[PDB]
Amino acid sequence: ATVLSPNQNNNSGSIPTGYSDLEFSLANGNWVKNLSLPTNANNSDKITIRSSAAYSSYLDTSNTNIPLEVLKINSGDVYQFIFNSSQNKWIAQLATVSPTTGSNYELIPLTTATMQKVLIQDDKWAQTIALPSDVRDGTTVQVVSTASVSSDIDKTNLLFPSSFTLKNGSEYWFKYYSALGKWVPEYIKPQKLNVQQIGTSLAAVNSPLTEIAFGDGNWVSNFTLPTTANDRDRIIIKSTATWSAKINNTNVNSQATLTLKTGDQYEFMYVSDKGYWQLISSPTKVIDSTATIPAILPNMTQPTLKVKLSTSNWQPTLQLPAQAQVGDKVVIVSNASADTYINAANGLSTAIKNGENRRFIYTAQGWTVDSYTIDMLLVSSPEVNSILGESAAKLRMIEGVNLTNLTAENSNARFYLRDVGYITYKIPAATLKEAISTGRDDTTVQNERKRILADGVYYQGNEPGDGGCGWAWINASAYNMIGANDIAGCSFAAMRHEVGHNLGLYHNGSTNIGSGFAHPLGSTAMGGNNINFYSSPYLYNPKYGVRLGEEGKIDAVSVINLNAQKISLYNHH
Amino acid sequence: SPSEKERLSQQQIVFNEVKGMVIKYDPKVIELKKVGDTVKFQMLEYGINRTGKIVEIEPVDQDIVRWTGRFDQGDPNQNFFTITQSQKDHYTIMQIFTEKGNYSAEIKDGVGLVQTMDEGVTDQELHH
Ligand SMILES: [Zn+2]
Repeated sequence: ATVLSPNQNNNSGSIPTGYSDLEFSLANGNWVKNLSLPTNANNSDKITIRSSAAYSSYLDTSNTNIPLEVLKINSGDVYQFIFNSSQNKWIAQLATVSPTTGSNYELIPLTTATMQKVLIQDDKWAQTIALPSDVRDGTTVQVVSTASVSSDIDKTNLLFPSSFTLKNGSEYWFKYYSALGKWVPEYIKPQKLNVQQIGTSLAAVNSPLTEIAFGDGNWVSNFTLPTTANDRDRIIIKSTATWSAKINNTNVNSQATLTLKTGDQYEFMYVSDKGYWQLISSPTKVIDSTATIPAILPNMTQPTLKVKLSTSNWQPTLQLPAQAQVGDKVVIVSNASADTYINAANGLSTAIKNGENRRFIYTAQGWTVDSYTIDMLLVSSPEVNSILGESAAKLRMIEGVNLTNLTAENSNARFYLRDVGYITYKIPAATLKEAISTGRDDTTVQNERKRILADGVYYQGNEPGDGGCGWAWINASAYNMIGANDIAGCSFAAMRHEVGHNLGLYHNGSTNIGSGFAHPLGSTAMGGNNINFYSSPYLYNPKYGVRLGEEGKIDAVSVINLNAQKISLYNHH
Repeated sequence: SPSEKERLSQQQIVFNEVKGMVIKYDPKVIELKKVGDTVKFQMLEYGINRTGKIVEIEPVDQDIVRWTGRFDQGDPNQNFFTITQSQKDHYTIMQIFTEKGNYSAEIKDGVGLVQTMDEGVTDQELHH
């Protein structure tokens, strides 16, 4: 065996090729953060990675057979890979443990190794296997079965009681979160079905992730989801077929147009306490700023349509789709200088202006306004312009606006931010905390606010904050509609947080219903601000399925929707 | 901008490792990318190692251009990334939206900082 290390490898994590049996060791004085395996290699080459360093290392797994994107290497871990020319990948050799009693229930003993494999065979089988609780945080386990008689995993310590059944070919990856005391699914090998095999309906699901393919020669005209499943089971519906198909709305928590066109993909997730399939992913038809926009918008062939008006595709009037289903949404953005009128069959008649985002939703009585435009005045301190640059400072605030509108749109929040003015000015204040106060009376910013009819004002400064880099009045009147962040410690993601305060939201743990949702698998804007959502009991974590709120206790979107229009009318024509 | 034997260099990696994660960045790599070219992100400490393709290049003004792309193996309906870059000030902002998390990158004069969006704001509730 050949022993190598970063100091013996030009202080690089690129494990070199040419060795039939290589051992790459990491230590406290000999360490690198990012590691990778060589692409060029011979068939039976062996590489073993060991680590005794206090700092963790991370391995690129793009040329391996591990479905995870990155491997976390800790002190005491021993990873072994064997190349394979037939597959052109490094095959991992994980510590394997198997059930040994042919009984109905067996607890699986796990070591302290970060990555382990639980493997079920014909001769090593159990009706129900249980993963142990309270193991080292971050422990990742691959559960795989090659047996011909099926088994399943005990659901007590699993994040959700999904259909974790194990047949020949099943593969589930779990990671234990001590903050939750639960094994959380990180990768689920999908059960693939051709719709020609099952027809126009699926009576029941067999695994946590079912993938139904449509194609030419494999196609039906309509498809009905199961009436029931286990909690957080998922169904993905894909099409490569020429001719469209319809996903029936029965058993789904949506009346929208679920038309399955070429290249479309839909994802559904069952919710036990509600008893239906939640629609968590659906296509959006986009007519962008370079494409031609029809005067009469096309009939809905998917749940959402977004139209991007520009100077080169400007249209004087737009007619909302004549045929649609309840829940269908139309989002219109305008970067053209002239206005565009929007009309619907029910008599709805309005206009969209330059820089404005507008969303409409279809109801039983026609199209309906689904968003209110809050005009904002962007103020940048000259100190910030000197550090970032005149153009850069404007760029920083615009990205804050775009992220806020993206977060609001993902949350069904009925508001968009529109910047109607940008001024360079220093609010007289020694601190950011002081600036948020005097900015309400500052003659320079308030005259400009009135001149351009800005519903609110936002300030980007370089003053030190008194215990934090952002400030904003909570549930702000027209007089208090102001928010601020700095550049020292706050990024452009702070705007959607401060504007949330202006809209009436509090941090997680607050007694108010308009508060954030904090969770180790993803926290909303007011409750940690690491996912693009405001909290709501009708929103779910895209990857893990955790409900982002609670009916009557944690619902930020319900408070936003009660204040959005009132704030949008602070300044008007 | 014009040069020889180097303009052909088309690396898929956008930035390189060296509160958050310090990175080095070359603004000339993205400026040589056209609609359809492949772009790669490496944030191994955050568990992100994936590629993507440029789908949209949009001039936002005379000085700022925005690149938009989608990832090859994510969720095609939700995941995407944006690179918005000013030329006059060597300043670039990146929005990387994946199902595993959201990451922002703020770069100035070739050096930048990537962090999870939870690091983007810390503040206290303000009272009267
Ligand atoms: Zn706050």
